Amino acid sequence: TTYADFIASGRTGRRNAIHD
Amino acid sequence: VKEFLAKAKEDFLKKWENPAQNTAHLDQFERIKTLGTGSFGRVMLVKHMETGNHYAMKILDKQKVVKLKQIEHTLNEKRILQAVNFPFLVKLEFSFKDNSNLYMVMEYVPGGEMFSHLRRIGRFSEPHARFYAAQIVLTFEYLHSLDLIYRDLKPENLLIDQQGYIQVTDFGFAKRVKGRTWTLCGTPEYLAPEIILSKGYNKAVDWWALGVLIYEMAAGYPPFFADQPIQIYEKIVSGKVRFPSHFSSDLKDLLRNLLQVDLTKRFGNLKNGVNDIKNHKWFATTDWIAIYQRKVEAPFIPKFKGPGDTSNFDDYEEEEIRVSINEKCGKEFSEF
Ligand SMILES: N[C@H](COc1cncc2nc(-c3ccncc3)ccc12)Cc1c[nH]c2ccccc12
Repeated sequence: TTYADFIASGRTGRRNAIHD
Repeated sequence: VKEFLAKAKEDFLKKWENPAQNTAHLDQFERIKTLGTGSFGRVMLVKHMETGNHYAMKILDKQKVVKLKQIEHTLNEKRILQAVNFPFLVKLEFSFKDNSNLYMVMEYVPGGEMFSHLRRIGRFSEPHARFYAAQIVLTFEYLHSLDLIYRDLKPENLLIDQQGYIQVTDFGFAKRVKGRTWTLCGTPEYLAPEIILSKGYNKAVDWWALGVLIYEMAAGYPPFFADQPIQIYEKIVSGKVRFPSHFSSDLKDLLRNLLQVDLTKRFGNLKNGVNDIKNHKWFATTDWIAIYQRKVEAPFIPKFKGPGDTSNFDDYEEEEIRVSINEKCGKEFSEF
């Protein structure tokens, strides 16, 4: 399930913003 | 509305032209906890003696700001923030500086981050997602109306006050722009196509980010995610979105038009402005006037157990606030 793939991914935490 | 926004433009404009300064000192507040940390700063839950109130205090390391070339954005943050005012925006009570830091004492939002809730919970019922969207929707109407592009919308940035409403924070990328802008910034997963495809862009990106928010509030995950940024940007500019089974028909609709790569067809940047959003099927059950007046039925009341309680925020290693014996970035921040 997409939901599954999401949790195994290292992007389920507080996502930081991009600068330079 | 029209009658309202105008009044608001004059109010904003007046504050914007002669922005306040040095409205307090660090030693007037009492450190309590670190509600968030990051790049060049951290935000603490602080107590103000004289009145006994609480506030979140964004602390910016002047030198850490200079290194990341954020001087211009930090000035926008304070300037816009003190000049703005709206039922769903964190009030900026105080702001000042010293030899080492920049300070922005905001109103404390005992509820915690939306993000924190949407993850523990998983996803939100459409009625719950829609409740929040609407608010973000009006707020974007307010902002845009003042030639302001928020540029950094994300669950990690929406707080929930006692009544269960949104409190937009982080104006680090807020910028007062009339016309195209190129400053590349924001959080990956919410980046608009234009922004990644370095082609100059306008408010149209605040609506794309909006569509992204809603998707994530209603699905539990972003419509565009992967393990590394490149991967994700590649999904956004691809122009291929995939919706879950439980997304009503209307919703899939509203989303299709917001996550529109074609910005001459993207709901918001169109001829009818923001009404294309307020007058959509998925929003019909919404009474925009009721929302502005905080009289709607909050679908989730984040409850805290007492002023200063912080069980709704995660924990962060407490650090120290040291101010060198010498001024650090004088003229680079002279107008803060
Ligand atoms: N994405 C996050 C930004 O979070 C924030 C930015 N601005 C105001 C904020 N206010 C609060 C806040 C305000 C009032 N009551 C409760 C919480 C929480 C987070 C904020 C984390 C972060 C990344 N880089 C930073 C640099 C400095 C401070 C925070 C961060």
